Amino acid sequence: EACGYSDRVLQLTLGNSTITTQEAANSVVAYGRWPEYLRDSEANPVDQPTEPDVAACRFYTLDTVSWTKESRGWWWKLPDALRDMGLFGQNMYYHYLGRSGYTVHVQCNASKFHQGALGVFAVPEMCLAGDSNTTTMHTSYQNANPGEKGGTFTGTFTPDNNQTSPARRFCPVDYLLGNGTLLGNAFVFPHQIINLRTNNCATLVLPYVNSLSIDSMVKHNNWGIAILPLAPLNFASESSPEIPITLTIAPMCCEFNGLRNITLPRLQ
Amino acid sequence: NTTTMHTSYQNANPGEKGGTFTGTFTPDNNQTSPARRFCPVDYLLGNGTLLGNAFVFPHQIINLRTNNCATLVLPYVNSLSIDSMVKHNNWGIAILPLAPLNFASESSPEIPITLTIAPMCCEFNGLRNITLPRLQ
Amino acid sequence: EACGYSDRVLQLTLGNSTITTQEAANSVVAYGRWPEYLRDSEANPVDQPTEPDVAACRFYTLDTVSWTKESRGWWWKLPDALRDMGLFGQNMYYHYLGRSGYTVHVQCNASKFHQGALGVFAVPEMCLAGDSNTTTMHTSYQNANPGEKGGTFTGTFTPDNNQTSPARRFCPVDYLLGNGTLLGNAFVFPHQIINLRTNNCATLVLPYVNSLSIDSMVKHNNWGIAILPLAPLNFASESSPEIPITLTIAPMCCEFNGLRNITLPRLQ
Amino acid sequence: GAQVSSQKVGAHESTINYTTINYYRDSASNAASKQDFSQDPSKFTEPIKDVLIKTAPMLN
Amino acid sequence: GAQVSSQKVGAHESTINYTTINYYRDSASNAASKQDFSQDPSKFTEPIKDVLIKTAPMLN
Amino acid sequence: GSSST
Amino acid sequence: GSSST
Amino acid sequence: AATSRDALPNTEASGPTHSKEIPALTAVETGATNPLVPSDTVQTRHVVQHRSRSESSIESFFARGACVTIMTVDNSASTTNKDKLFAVWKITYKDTVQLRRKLEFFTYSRFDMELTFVVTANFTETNNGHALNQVYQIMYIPPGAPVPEKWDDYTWQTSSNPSIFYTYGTAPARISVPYVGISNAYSHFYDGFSKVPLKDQSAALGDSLYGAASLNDFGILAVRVVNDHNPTKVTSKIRVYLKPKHIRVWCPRPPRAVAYYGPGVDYKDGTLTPLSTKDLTTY
Amino acid sequence: AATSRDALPNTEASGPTHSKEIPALTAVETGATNPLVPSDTVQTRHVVQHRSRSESSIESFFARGACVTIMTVDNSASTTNKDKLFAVWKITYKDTVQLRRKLEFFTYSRFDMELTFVVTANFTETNNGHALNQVYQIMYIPPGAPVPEKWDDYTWQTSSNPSIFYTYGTAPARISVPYVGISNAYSHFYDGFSKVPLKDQSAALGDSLYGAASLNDFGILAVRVVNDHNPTKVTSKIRVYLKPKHIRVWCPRPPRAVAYYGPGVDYKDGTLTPLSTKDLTTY
Amino acid sequence: IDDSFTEGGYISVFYQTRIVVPLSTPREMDILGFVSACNDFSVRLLRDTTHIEQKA
Ligand SMILES: CCCCCCCCCCCCC/C=C\[C@H](O)[C@H](N)CO
Ligand SMILES: CCCCCCCCCCCCC/C=C\[C@H](O)[C@H](N)CO
Ligand SMILES: *C(=O)CCCCCCCCCCCCC
Ligand SMILES: *C(=O)CCCCCCCCCCCCC
Repeated sequence: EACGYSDRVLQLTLGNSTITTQEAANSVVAYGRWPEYLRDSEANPVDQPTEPDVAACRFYTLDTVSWTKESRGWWWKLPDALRDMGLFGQNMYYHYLGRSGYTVHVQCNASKFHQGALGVFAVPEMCLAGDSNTTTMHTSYQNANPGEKGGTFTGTFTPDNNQTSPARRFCPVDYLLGNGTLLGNAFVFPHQIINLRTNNCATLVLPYVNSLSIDSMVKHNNWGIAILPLAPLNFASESSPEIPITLTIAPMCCEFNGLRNITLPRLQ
Repeated sequence: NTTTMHTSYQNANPGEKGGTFTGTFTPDNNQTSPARRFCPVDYLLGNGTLLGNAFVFPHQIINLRTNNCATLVLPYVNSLSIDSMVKHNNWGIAILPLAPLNFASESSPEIPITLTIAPMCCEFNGLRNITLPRLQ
Repeated sequence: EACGYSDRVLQLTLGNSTITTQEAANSVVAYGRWPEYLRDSEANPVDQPTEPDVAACRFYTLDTVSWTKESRGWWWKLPDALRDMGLFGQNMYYHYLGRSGYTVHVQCNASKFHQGALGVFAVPEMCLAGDSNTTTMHTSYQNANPGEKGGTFTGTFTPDNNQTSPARRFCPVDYLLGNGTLLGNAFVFPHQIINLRTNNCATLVLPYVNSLSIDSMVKHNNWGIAILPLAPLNFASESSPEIPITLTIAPMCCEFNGLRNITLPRLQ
Repeated sequence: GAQVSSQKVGAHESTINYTTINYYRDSASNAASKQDFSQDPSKFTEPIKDVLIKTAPMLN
Repeated sequence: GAQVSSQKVGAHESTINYTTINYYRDSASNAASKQDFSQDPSKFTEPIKDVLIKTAPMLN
Repeated sequence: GSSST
Repeated sequence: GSSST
Repeated sequence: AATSRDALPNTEASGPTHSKEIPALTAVETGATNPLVPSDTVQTRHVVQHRSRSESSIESFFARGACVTIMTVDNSASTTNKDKLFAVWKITYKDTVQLRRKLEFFTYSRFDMELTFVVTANFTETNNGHALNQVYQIMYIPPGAPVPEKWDDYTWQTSSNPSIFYTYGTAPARISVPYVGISNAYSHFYDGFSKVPLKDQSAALGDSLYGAASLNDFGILAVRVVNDHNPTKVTSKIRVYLKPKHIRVWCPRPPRAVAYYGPGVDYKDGTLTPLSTKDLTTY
Repeated sequence: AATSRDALPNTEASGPTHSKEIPALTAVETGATNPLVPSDTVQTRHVVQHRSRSESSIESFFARGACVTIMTVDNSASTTNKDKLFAVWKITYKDTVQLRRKLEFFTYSRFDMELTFVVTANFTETNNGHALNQVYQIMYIPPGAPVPEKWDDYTWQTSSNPSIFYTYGTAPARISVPYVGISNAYSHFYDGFSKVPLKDQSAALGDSLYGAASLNDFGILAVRVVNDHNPTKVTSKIRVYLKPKHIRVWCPRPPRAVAYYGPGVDYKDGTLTPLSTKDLTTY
Repeated sequence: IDDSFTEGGYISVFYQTRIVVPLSTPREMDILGFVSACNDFSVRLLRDTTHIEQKA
């Protein structure tokens, strides 16, 4: 626009929180669907829902991770990554059922002399593969659900051989997208790329997606966020460059059904 | 009786257990480490005014021959539209035996009292990190 | 504009002079008032005014100063800084009375690898403090009026102790804006900032401001220009960076009353 | 020559009014009316030549 | 700006009136009118949810 | 002028 | 007579 | 539209009764007071009631000036171990008891404040030496403004604080103040604290007085004799009278039954027996 | 047409946002302040705003009398080495500091001046001998009129100068003065000199004070006790209070941050550190 | 004035990611901060300041 408006410069405001960016590459709305509340014609639990509105639909910033030449990739699950985030987490553990959409904003700036590219993928039902070749489907709840720290990808499959006390964790191999399918095809999932010469962030607006209108947020993750270095970090001639990656995520249109006492999960 | 307005936050705020009234004023004399709690005398309504006049406050009486409950619907009342719930209490619930418990000829009768309370039309402003109060 | 017009790219033309800039941060019109000639309803001396128009209302460039890591700041007074500038100065010293507005254009370019920020303030009646703690209001005419060289600010008040032959000059301390008030508040005066990453110039259009419609230009200065490093100069890792600062100023709508022989002031 | 104006009534017990009569020829002798006007801060807060649209980039 | 109101005449010697003029801009400076209203005690004397009919059993 | 209550 | 503001 | 000076309801004549209508039977458990009138339980005549409740309207009940403090000042030569006496008072209605008790029939109030100042002076020492007529300065120092440390320091310039220069022997001084509360009403009772004690904080650091809200609720009056000192000593007292004009009140309370013991609702041992002996069946 | 006592704008309710509109990003280099309101960066509710800026209008900000000087006079027998004391004061607001600081938030002003005079007297010596009620003459001597050399000389006739004969113990005296400036506004700051030093002239001859314009800007007040002297000595002080009524101001300035040091903008060594220690990351 | 009952809360600034510079660039820099009132801002009860005095 002749009054300055740009595809690269955005402001997002949800609740008492604002994000600004001056180097965006537009933003994505997954499958073209904006988040919505559950409609009466698709409703299922009959009790009055709880809708925390601004108390939970606001931007929460997770722990910042670090991108280096040796980084193979990072992953998070939703709602799991937000389980300890203010009143969203509270509302989640007090109710049997919950549904929510999200604005996911991945942040990573550098300089005109750095280079590298992160593929940021939002995957519905991001089932990841386990570490065992003696057993299948055995990743424990605790290891499946890292909370805000997320997990990481590896370039090597390495099977857990301790049969006495199995690790029971995922072993998500990067070129296999951690699930036995080729990473080059992950672009059919809603995504953006942070290519440092072009942009310093990715913004994905995710609808609630599920085979049900509402479900157990504590038992089930609807979305997975996978971030992988499509082109590796590089800077000047430094052998060991580093730049930070920060995730800020906001729940949108979340509602909860089936209120009782609070869930106290076994997380370790 | 050596200090005024000195009941601590912790003792002022018992949470759900509440506190009790006493028939006797008994002054805290440990000046080294003061109790810092209330000493609410029943016939003085715990505040220096006569209990017989407490009926000007919104009330009901549970007289066992007549009824087994009291129901009070309370509006938000304050000199402000909204305030710090953690610093300030808007309402006090005081329950006192106007006529004492008695049963048949038992020397030691007992009956339970249960409080069930529901918030109504509550709204909150000024969201941040959670308050973690010093309660003990 | 879709035909290229930018807030950052300007051309100013007064008389036979043009200034171009490609890195402006818009321009300021002090108190929203553009310069004007004296109106009949506010007039006071009754003789026909002299209005030199393009002969004096043109851009004059003062001596360039140098900004370094040790620079505390610079100041100038108007009309004093222009007293020897072509026919403006001539018209000024031939008449008892004179009034004038100004376009002030401060120039300072560097590089995308330099950093620093100059606050450029136009102050109406910029009275500065003296060097003495035995006497007040004793700065001499000569020291009050440096002409185009201007004066400078200091980070330290240092009292003149020679009582036999007092220096009789100002001792303008930078964080006190040279006048006993805090520099952080100088932004209530009409101003711009030259922040080297953003812009390479400041442009202030100043109306004639005074408690009179017209006055003695030789006895009285209407405006003060104060330039102070809000954030210090820095470049790469050089210990001793330097970049130049140039002032170009144009009188606007100036008129003079009370013509006689020329004033020959004692300036040294 | 009486001037009748309204009070802005703060704590309350229609418009309440008050009366004023000037007793002297010189306006300097008069009390202050306190019937003052406000103005926009712009000449100090937005003294720029090109009007600022706050949703737009300030620099373009 | 004069305000004319009636007195409630107690001992007697038509309506007798009295006059009031406010001399100041601030309503706080004004005297008290004493022209006050009354209200029903109900919010304190009958604060019950279901209206009480006094000839009827209070409990039914 | 005059109010009459 | 009277002004009314 | 019913006014405070309107007459109360007429007694309507009423005759004998024999019905299922039971006005006299009721049930105070409900929390209600039985709205009866004499014709509900006895036979009445018609009476045209002239009486009104005019003098017990909230305004009329409070429409009096009450003494809230006495301030002492002198006009003596300041000398190395003792200075000329000026007085400082934190504005409150709780230093005396009568207005406090009346206000405390209610939980919250709004009103304009009328302050009247009665000033009296006397000689304290025997010398027949005289004094000339004193002028007093009553300065209102709102919370935040500099409090005077000396009878003659810079704060008595009052460029912004309101001051009254009162001349001795003239009419008692008087000013009005609007409702100046920072809340929508004045709180006669505040069941709370001005600080939340946090766990991650020391107890000392989270501590505050029970029932106190702003420390300096309304500020200070500072009073001085403006005159320089005489050879003879004169002491003066400034009695402050408070009247609440244009007043509104909310939430009624039982009145104070035992002696006040400080600014809070606290009571002292030994003062807790307001009621006297009287036998149940003795008129 | 917007008045000082009008309520400020309502907060309009506003929801979530995701657009190219960037209120929060700006550029202070331009010299402008970003005109934001809470609904620009957070979600808001609708609020009906009742608050007004009435008390901070220029008039309301200045609508107070401030002490600008104290004049001392006596009523003593004039004797060969010392005469009866009358006082002389050059009118100014710069002898005290509080009104000066308020006026100096601005470069120029116009106003009508209200001068109120508070007068106080006392005995200075021990004798029990008395004095009768004093009348004071406050004469305004405009620049050019003859200044009194003696408490009783011809100038106190005042055929043309305005005088106030004040009676002791009566209400404080008060007069008003129009805007009397010789310019279109009063200059709180004058960056200049009253003389141009010419080269063909000696330095002494072209010299003048920095920042001073007319030497006797506004003239003098001369005050005397009109009474003849008593056997006993009485000293009096006349405190002068200045209020700017009907005021207008131009060109705002940062307020005085370090102690005043004379009538100019000069500052003293040792007074230049107004700010106190506080750590960057300490609340 | 500082008063617990009318306390306003906390302003703070943090690094979201980090400042990144290329080579040949200063690794340290300043930010400056400014405060101003919005259009809904007002004050009342005039009083003398403590920011100026006149000892003697
Ligand atoms: C020159 C004299 C000026 C006097 C100015 C006094 C201004 C302060 C008015 C104070 C208002 C006090 C109101 C009474 C107390 C409060 O109701 C309760 N303690 C709770 O807020
Ligand atoms: C019988 C009493 C008569 C008193 C008459 C006083 C007349 C003089 C009024 C003086 C006006 C003083 C205005 C204040 C100062 C100036 O603003 C600045 N220093 C610059 O012009
Ligand atoms: C306009 O003023 C016409 C009405 C007159 C009303 C009564 C005036 C009250 C006394 C004023 C005396 C004159 C003061 C110099
Ligand atoms: C309305 O008031 C119009 C009639 C005026 C009647 C005479 C007023 C009496 C004097 C009041 C003086 C003003 C007080 C500030």
